[PDB]
This record gives sequence, structure tokens and C-alpha cells, in this order.
Amino acid sequence: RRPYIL
Amino acid sequence: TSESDTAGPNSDLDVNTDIYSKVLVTAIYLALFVVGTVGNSVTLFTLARSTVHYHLGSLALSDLLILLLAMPVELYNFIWVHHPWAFGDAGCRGYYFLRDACTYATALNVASLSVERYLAICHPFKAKTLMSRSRTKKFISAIWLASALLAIPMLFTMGLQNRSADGTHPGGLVCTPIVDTATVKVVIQVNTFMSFLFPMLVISILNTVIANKLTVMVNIFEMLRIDEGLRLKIYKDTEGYYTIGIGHLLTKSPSLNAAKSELDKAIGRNTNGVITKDEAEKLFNQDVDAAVRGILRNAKLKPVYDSLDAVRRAALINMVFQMGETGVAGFTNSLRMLNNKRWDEAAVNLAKSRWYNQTPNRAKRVITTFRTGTWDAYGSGSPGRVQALRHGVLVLRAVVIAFVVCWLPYHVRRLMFCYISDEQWTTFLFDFYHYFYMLTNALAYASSAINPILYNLV
Repeated sequence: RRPYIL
Repeated sequence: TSESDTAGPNSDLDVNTDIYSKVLVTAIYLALFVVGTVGNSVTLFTLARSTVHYHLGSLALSDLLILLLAMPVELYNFIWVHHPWAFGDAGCRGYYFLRDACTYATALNVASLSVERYLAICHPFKAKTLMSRSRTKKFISAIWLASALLAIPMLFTMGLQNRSADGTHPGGLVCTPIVDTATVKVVIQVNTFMSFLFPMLVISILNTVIANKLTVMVNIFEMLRIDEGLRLKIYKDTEGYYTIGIGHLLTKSPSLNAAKSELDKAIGRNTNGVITKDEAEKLFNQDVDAAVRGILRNAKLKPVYDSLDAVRRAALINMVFQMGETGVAGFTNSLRMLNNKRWDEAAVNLAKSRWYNQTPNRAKRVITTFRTGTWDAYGSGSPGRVQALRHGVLVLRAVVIAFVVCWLPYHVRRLMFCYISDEQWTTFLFDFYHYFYMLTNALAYASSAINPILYNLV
């Protein structure tokens, strides 16, 4: 699952 | 579902960071916010009352804005409560716009701060007359204007998005890039290259050039003050002209009153035929860059000057000071020998010239300098002036090291975000990325507290 926080 | 469950099907958005690390990061963030607030404020407050502070004051502002705008929100929605985003779509687009626009302003300042320094030390005849309060004024306004334009893509890349398993929920709203990986890739690259790599190359290159010029000025000072001689009164040159100081040719006119007349168009007092030690070095610093300029605008002298180290460059300036640009460029075989770094060969050929016969004692000292690359022929030197040289070099290194230590992990983390495709993200890489997030940004915020210390030591 790729992160969503940049 | 339920309308009675607040924490619904948002399990895929959860982050497993420990509360102990959250306490540690918050404490580390509180320390950085306290120091960075006072340090940047005191620097910004005492400024309002040599235009090199206008850049420092600009940098002091951008570091403070980072601590006041980006740090609190990150401490809540990126450290403690990862979801949901509690500031809406306008806040999502606005936060990432300002956080990048101020990051540019800091990086561009740090670059522009060293640009003015390079134009102040390495080039004294191009800045003393060309820089005005108006030029430096708008130059900074352009830094902030260009920084805001480079952050425009963040208004389109980022945006609010609901990633809850349920079709609708409030706890699934996240502030994440709303474009595909390819678009996220391009945006992060241009941002990363522009801020990180442009300064890093501009900072480290110009500072390395500044370190050499300061070492040359320390070397050329004692070499000429010994060979050419320091005299605070008007004395007669060997060729019958009026000189003073470190060989400052005043005039070829035989009138003593005319020599005294010209002697103070640069000094600024009446004097009556005498100058002080500090004035002599000011004339010396002007006479040095004039020799440096003639070496640079000459194609027969620049390739030799570039291939030489800081010490051997002073020996070349030493020869240019006594004979001139043409007299030294008359040496054409020795310069090629000096270019090939054949010191023993060039040392013998110069001992054959007329210049070696006219001043035997000085020529050997210049020749010995070309042999060893050290000034041992002039003694150990003045320890007081040579230590201030070593101070400034480590300061130039600190500026380069701080920029990389503080901002390399930050940009590296964002590269991980967009370059590791869906197929490579294991469970460990996810948990690591969020622990990695704490370390990179604490280093990023540290620059807002370190810069008021470093750049106020320049």
C-alpha cells in the first residue's frame, strides 16, 4: 500500500 | 455504514508509528520551534534600523515562516493524527503550496547569500561600483516571486480525496496527490532538482572558489610585504618614480607635490606625505585585484593561473606585481612548464632570465615557492591573519554541510513516495516510510534554527 502523506 | 461508528472502515490508512516516537518528535519539534523562532526573530528584528544583510534578513524571514506555517499542521495531521485531513480541499492545496514556496525561498536565499559573497570577495572591482541598494532590493523581490511560481504545480498536484472503504465517510478524507504517479513523478523531480540540486551545486562551487581566493590573499600578502617592502612614507622607486606602501606606483611625474596630490585621492586625508598601515593594505588589496584581473583577461596567463593551487597563484601574482601583465606574459616557456606542473624544470629556466639577475634574492623566493607549493621561503608567517583564514574556510564548509545534512533526506523521502511503484511496497516499507518521515523533516526544520547561527557568523 503506497503512502498517501507527501 | 452504521452512522453510529465514528472510526469506520479506514484501516488501510492507519500508520503504526509508536506514541513514544510521537512524544520524542514533538519534543524535538518543540525545541527546534523555540530556538528557530527567537533566532530568526532577533536576526529579523535587529535588522530594521554594505547590502549583505538584505539577503540575510530575507533568509531570516523564510526560515521563520516555515516554523509558523508548515510545522504546526505537520505536527497534527502528519505526525499524530495521520487521517482524516482536518483543513479541507482549500487547506490541502494551500498548505502544500506555501510549504514548497517557502522552501524555495530558503534554498534560493542560501544560494543567493553565497552569490553576493562570491561577488564581494572573488570580484572586488565588479561589485564595489555596480551593486546599489536598488539592485539588491529588487533582486530579493525576484527570489520570492520566482519561488511562488515554482510552487504553483502544488495547487494542482495535491487535493482532498476520500479513500475510505465505505463509499462515504469523514475519516477517509486525506490530503494526498490527486494525479497519477507519472504526474506526481514529474512534479517532485522539478521541485527536487530546482531547490536541492541548484543551490547544492551553486553553494558548494562558489564557496570552494571563495576559499581559494581568501587563501591567495593570505599568501600574496606576506609574499609581497616581504619582497616589495612596506614603507609608510614616500620613497623613491628603483626606476626613479614615487611609490608608497607595498609598491603602489603613485606617479611618474617628478613633482613631489604632484605625488603628494595623487597620494590622497585614494586615501581621503591630507596626510602630508605619510600613510598608515591599514591604509597601505587597502592600496595593496586594490593593486592585487588589478593584477588578478589582468591575469584573467589574458589568455596566456589564465590557463596557468587556473591550474595552480592557492600558494602558487600568489607566486604568479607576485611576479605580475613587479613586472606587469606583459612582462610576465613574456615568459612563455616557463608558463607552459608551470602549466604541466613540472616545477623543477620551470625553476631552472626562470633562474636564467634577466628578472632573476636583477633581483636575485627575491627571485629565488618566488622560484622556491613554485617548487614546493609552500611559502616556507618567507617563513611561517603571521599566525593572527592565517587563523582568520582557517576560520572562514570551515564556515564555508558548514554552509555546504548544513544544507545537505538538513535537506537531502527530505527530498530523498519524497522521491521514495513517487518512485517505489505499487508492486514494490511491502508492509515494512510502509512503516519505515512513516518513521523515516519523522527524521527527514526534523532535519528539515533544523535548518530554520541552524541558519540564524551560521549566517550570523559571516
